[PDB]
Amino acid sequence: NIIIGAMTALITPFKNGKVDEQSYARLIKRQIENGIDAVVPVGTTGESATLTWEEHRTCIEIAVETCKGTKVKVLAGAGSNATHEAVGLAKFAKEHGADGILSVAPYYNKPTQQGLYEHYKAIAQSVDIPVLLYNVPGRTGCEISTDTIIKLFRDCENIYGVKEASGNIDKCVDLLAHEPRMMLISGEDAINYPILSNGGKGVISVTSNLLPDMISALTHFALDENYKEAKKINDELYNINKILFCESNPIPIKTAMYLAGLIESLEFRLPLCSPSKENFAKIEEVMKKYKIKGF
Amino acid sequence: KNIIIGAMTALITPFKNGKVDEQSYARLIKRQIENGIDAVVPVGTTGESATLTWEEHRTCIEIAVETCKGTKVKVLAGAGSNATHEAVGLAKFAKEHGADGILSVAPYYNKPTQQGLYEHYKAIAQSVDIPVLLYNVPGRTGCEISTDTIIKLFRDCENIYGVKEASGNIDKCVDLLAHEPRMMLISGEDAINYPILSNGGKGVISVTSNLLPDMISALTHFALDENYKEAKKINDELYNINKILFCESNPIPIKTAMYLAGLIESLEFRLPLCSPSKENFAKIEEVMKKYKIKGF
Ligand SMILES: N[C@@H](CCCC[NH3+])C(=O)O
Ligand SMILES: N[C@@H](CCCC[NH3+])C(=O)O
Repeated sequence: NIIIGAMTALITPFKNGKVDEQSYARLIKRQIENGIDAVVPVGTTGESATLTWEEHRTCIEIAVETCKGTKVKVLAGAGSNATHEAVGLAKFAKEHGADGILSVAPYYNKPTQQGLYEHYKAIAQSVDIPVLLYNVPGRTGCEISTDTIIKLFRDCENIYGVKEASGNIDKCVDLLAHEPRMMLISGEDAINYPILSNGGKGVISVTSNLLPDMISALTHFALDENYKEAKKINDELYNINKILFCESNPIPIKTAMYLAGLIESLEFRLPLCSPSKENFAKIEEVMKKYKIKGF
Repeated sequence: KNIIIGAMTALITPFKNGKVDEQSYARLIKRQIENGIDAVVPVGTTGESATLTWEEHRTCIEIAVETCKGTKVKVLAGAGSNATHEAVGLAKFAKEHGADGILSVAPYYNKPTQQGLYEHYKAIAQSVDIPVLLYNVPGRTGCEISTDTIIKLFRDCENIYGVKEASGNIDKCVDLLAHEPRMMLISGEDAINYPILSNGGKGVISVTSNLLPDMISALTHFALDENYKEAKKINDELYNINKILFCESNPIPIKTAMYLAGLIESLEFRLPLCSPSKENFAKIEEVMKKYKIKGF
């Protein structure tokens, strides 16, 4: 009982300080129409930290209602540095039609490996839908060790894999060599193919917000072991994959979506803000080299 | 500039049956007041601010301002958040409820840019009229408030008067005070309290002061009196306990020490925080033996 394939960490477009819910549904439809397998509402790319609870819940509802009749699954962003908050988000996502949940490792409080095990066990025991771990130590300040990830996969029936955003291909080999039954998901666009070629079964992408057809083609070429095609797209996408992180995600990707005319206003919620005027031109310069799909 | 300096304690938040033990909390603050502590920091990183509800976060601030009232011990209320609107709400509550100042941690997880950090703290400083002390701890937040950003906020905002550094970078400490000697650098790292104070730091926000407030206060006050021989001596004596209090993630070791010292009733954390390992439980207990722990 898995959620795999090409997935998009959806941005959360704002307009006049409010979630633009019409653009939000429209962007998800654009993902559905270009071969995306799942959408991740209210992730790191979705500015989950500055959204209220009612906005976090609304973006989940818009994702589930848009994907009805489609196979874009909804891996609802339900992570938190407080276990009771993460259990509450997991319980909401289940009761409102989400196919699974993405649960980021607790940030700022830096739990121990024992605490991470108990944190995700409480989340996994509160629902009966798949739970995908999310490891990003550069943002959280903590690391879910390989041993902890493997234990959670084997002890909790709904925990089926991990979204790795650590730039450590050695750990990816370590995970699948010792536990080949888990679903390793790439959370780093620049190394999507190396993660997929070693046995990864999907991506949760930032670049797919701008180029969903290319991320989708890459992931599915890799899943069919057509590595000559999968690597080609991964190499061609490297420049945009790196320039989308010249500043902290999701500042560059939202700037690109605005430059592509896909969102109406380049609005962030503080402490996030607009990029520099130099980076504004660099992102626009890199975008001119790629085929950006419309609506 | 209105300042809050000296020896300060990042108060732990004791729980009992899943609720904040408020009688124990006010008793811990009195013990801090009675051992020469100049200010208390409610609901910091040590106070498990991430797992406290909004009502519990507000309650601990209220208890701190009430326990310290009638004394010169100030309340530097923890009011940080990775959401600017959340941090502004916390700053406004602390103001309207008697806090002398606020401690505002750098936004975690979302990693704001240097421009975003400036606008974040500018909005906080303009929302309140009490002193604002920045809090830099890159190992926990994933971002760093650069020296240039800290100095800009200090010079552009009336209420921004310094920073709590928890970065293990004494080079940065020299950088701050060499270019802006009027700021109040506060040590957020117990093991290097004296080196920060000897270069011009004006106080500490301590984890070890929960267990040994008399020693942290004496250390800070020796340094402020330029008695660097006695300040370093205590800093050296405290090195073993200062490091064992971080053998696991704060506040797991300090709460274990407070429990082992009989200062709190139950060794209760709120998930994802939990009790330390068996070996670390013994290591903390062994290091505690070499120190005189004050009672109530
Ligand atoms: N500052 C809080 C807000 C959570 C709102 C719901 N995602 C956090 O990032 O954990
Ligand atoms: N867990 C969230 C919400 C905290 C709310 C105030 N205690 C955070 O760390 O920001």
